Amino acid sequence: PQETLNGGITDMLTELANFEKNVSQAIHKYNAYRKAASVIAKYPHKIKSGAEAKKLPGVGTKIAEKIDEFLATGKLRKLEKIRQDDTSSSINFLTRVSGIGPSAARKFVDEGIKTLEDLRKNEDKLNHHQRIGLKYFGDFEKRIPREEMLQMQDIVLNEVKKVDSEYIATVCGSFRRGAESSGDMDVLLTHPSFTSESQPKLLHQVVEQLQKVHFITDTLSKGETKFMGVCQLPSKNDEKEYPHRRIDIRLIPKDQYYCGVLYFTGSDIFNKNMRAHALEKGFTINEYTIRPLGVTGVAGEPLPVDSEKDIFDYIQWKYREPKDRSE
DNA sequence: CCGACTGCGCATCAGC
DNA sequence: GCTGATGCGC
DNA sequence: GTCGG
Ligand SMILES: Nc1ncnc2c1ncn2[C@H]1C[C@H](O)[C@@H](COP(=O)(O)OP(=O)(O)C(Cl)(Cl)P(=O)(O)O)O1
Ligand SMILES: [Mg+2]
Ligand code: NA
Ligand code: NA
Ligand code: NA
Repeated sequence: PQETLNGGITDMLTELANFEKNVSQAIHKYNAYRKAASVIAKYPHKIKSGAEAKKLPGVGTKIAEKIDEFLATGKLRKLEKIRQDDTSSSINFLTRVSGIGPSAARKFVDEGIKTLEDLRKNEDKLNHHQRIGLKYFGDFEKRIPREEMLQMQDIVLNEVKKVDSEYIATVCGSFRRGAESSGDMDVLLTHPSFTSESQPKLLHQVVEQLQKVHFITDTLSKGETKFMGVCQLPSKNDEKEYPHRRIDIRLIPKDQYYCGVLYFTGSDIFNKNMRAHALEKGFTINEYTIRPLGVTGVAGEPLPVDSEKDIFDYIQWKYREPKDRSE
């Protein structure tokens, strides 16, 4: 695991993953490419043959021969064809706009709309999310210094307590994994009257306060238990203005905080691997519970697990501190 | 051969 | 008006 | 695409 050790191969595989997910709409081939890329990135030798990478789990016949052509030529003809393709590469660029998924991108590129500027000229064709994602295209691709994360944590934690002092609020994602910067802010919220009982306005009246102090600036999706939006650091003096940042708030049964904070921590590829091999041991994890798989695919009742892990040694795994879960 | 593949809330689409 | 499906991004 | 029934 030393980045440049096989970065060429994993670059190519990540670039293929993206083409599959954005252009072919083959979310399974995408996941397969992402899994081959990940395992190879952890592998502690430099691959010199597709047959050597083939021994790894998740590398198969087709990827092995893509490794050989890459090794032998420096290039992948499929990739270089794909990158040169004005329709494929437009669709790929469009999906970088929050809210423009792969189906939207195709529909836009089909009707001639290929650039951000094409998009601005056609805002009637855009739902609410897409205009916001287009409004803030550059900002949403910037990183958030951990120091700005902490200032965002102050505002969130301050304004949350102002509403109701038995709210707990927990900033998860890469932040809680110690990351020196983050892509967005992930806030986990629990309140004692949300368990198996309930009154469901707990999220709304927290969003509203954060809007009232002008921290939250836009709304991408808002529900009973999940808010997705935009939020900005207040600025001072004649300062440059901070960028607009993506924030999600997720409100979990307090009874199920542990599964919630594990999922939201996560990382995302780490969750995919932990759940996948929770399956191998006949358990299923989600943000809520951990359940056994009975004779075949059961659930019925889960245990209200009491510890910050146990989730973790139920699946015969040695505890990975959040620093060690960006994997 | 063939199907499973990590898991899910909200917005919007499809349809009655 | 409703229910149920799909796209989308966690 | 890969893996396993
Ligand atoms: N497909 C998924 N499956 C399971 N869990 C997921 C998935 N996607 C997201 N999560 C969980 C896990 C994920 O950790 C959490 C927050 O999602 P972010 O997209 O913000 O992930 P991140 O780690 O914060 C990041 Cl490295 Cl992208 P940053 O934006 O900080 O740079 O939601
Ligand atoms: Mg994050
Ligand atoms: Na193998
Ligand atoms: Na997008
Ligand atoms: Na997020």
